[PDB]
Amino acid sequence: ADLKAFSKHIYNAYLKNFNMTKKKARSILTGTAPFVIHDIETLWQAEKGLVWKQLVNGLPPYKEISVHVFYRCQCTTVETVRELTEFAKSIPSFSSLFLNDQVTLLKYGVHEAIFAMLASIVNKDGLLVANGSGFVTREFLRSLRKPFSDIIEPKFEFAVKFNALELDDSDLALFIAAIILCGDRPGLMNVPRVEAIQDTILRALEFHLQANHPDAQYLFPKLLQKMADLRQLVTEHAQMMQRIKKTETETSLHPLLQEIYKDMY
Ligand SMILES: CC(C)N(Cc1ccccc1OCCCCCC(=O)O)C(=O)c1ccc(-c2ccccc2)cc1
Ligand SMILES: CCCCCCCO[C@@H]1O[C@H](CO)[C@@H](O)[C@H](O)[C@H]1O
Ligand SMILES: [K+]
Repeated sequence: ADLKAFSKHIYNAYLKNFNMTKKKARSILTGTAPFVIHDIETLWQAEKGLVWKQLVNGLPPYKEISVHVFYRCQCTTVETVRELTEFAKSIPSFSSLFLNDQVTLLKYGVHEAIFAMLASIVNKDGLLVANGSGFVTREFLRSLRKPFSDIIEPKFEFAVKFNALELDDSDLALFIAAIILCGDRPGLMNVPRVEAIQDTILRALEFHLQANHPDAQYLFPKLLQKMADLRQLVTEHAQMMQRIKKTETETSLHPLLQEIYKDMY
């Protein structure tokens, strides 16, 4: 396996399938400036004035700001699952797995990948929304009522720390691939094949980081630990979502996410 060619293929698949990259996000977040959403009035103005991928008339009828924000979060989550599915399938070895193992890997991997990619659009003060045309403040998200504020803040804590590693998109492409191709997922049929693919991706990641981050201390083992950390982040996330299902019975949960969280514990 030619690791340079492998890494380049997975980088190109990443650029092909994720419109918002860390490079683009950073060029916005550091200077057409985003519209800042920090309260009800600015959220309303942003719904009227910004271009959103999911049109608002498709979301459930507005009841309160915290639930509307949750629905916008769900929208973006589902859209990123679509992109991650196409990204994964752009990897030949992955598409060679039977479709049931592909689904198992995505089921248990997409939220780990999502929360790693989130750092790309985050800084300590907020995150980009609406394809970079809006910026929602972290203090506004903290202001939402429980339990919605509580499901947001841990992701910021993880993301700010993750951004201290200063990965670029070419690194992230391999890191995300390694998260999806994980031999540890429950119910996987061809564990040895998945473990073998994962191992090739990890070898490509170390090779790539050597070339791309020649001065970095311990970056490869630091990223292996981040993979473990993301497992814990998603465990806690799923536990919170299952609680929302029990205590917020009026709040809609997208059926795809329902399927994803079925049988998690
Ligand atoms: C996909 C990433 C992760 N998110 C969501 C997100 C970011 C950080 C922390 C938590 C988040 O979502 C937690 C709940 C997810 C439930 C879906 C589920 O997993 O079941 C986003 O990119 C995002 C999208 C839209 C907004 C938004 C907020 C106010 C007004 C307009 C838009 C904010 C964020
Ligand atoms: C779009 C990629 C992400 C797919 C995530 C959803 C996977 O859900 C699972 O789908 C299977 C049917 O395939 C069922 O057998 C399982 O009960 C269910 O848990
Ligand atoms: K940051």
